[PDB]
Amino acid sequence: KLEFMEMEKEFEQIDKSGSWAAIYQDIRHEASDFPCRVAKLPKNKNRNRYRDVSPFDHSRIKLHQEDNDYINASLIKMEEAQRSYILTQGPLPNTCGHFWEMVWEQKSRGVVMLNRVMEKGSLKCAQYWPQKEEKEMIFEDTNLKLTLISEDIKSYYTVRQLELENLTTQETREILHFHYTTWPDFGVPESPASFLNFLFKVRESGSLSPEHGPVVVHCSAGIGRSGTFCLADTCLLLMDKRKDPSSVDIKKVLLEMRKFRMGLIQTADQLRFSYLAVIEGAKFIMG
Ligand SMILES: O=P(O)(O)c1cccc(-c2ccc(C[C@@](Cc3ccc(C(F)(F)P(=O)(O)O)cc3)(c3ccccc3)n3nnc4ccccc43)cc2)c1
Ligand SMILES: [Cl-]
Repeated sequence: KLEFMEMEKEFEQIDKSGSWAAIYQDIRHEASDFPCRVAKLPKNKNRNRYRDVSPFDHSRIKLHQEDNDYINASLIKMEEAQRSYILTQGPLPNTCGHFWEMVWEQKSRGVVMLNRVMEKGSLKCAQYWPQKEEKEMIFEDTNLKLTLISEDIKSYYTVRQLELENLTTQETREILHFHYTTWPDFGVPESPASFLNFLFKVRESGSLSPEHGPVVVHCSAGIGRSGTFCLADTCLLLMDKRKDPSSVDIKKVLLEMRKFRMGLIQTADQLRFSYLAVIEGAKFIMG
């Protein structure tokens, strides 16, 4: 089955004819448009990192808390691939509590962070997890306690073991934190290999299994890097479940995803990268 020699030549083709921008732009202007009335209510202003990025009302995550149920987060549900993800923004100083509250209510087992607390000057994200085992964090508002249990730092990413405790029901759960540290805003990963490696680590940890709630994925705004990550994972699942990998149309898959959250994948290059990553990854799995 040198059927991959076709996908790869197809890639070199698009690459050759410099058609990536066209393909990407076409997707942008075909993407779904849905209302985001809740995100725009005056009371939720300070809960949004960015003015022009909001969760659609139909797929937004609702906090089971009584007061205000809003958080800038979206549930992406892929039927065929049979995987779900929650994409959200880098927590704000006033929303770290809400963030971990969502992780608890949705029963997530993993958190995937693709940005850095500080990016190109000025911290583009709050330090929502403990950096020192001995300095756990307590979130007054949502009444949760979080403790760093251990962490394995590597060259382009860090894996952390955390303990999240609901101080009301006195229950505790182990949350795995996968932080990819070398992915610039509006840029691509250091390399396809690093990316796939980080992704396989997330997969084998079982954090993506249907046993748990959906994995929480975020970057700064929760659309560029987060969209690339999920698009790649989902497309890899489809190439394995389809009797014919070539049948996977990444353009359609992204559009499908864009029905749940606006602007997933922010540059023609990220789209290209996700393609490269999917082919390399498939070749590896089907070995
Ligand atoms: O207007 P539409 O409806 O056609 C539409 C549809 C979909 C997306 C957008 C849409 C797409 C991009 C933006 C850029 C952004 C937020 C944003 C930040 C990082 C990332 C990221 F990619 F790096 P990450 O990886 O973290 O996701 C993605 C988005 C912004 C850009 C640069 C710096 C600060 C803010 N921003 N938000 N509000 C703004 C007001 C004035 C100027 C810039 C603004 C806005 C809307 C617009
Ligand atoms: Cl867009």
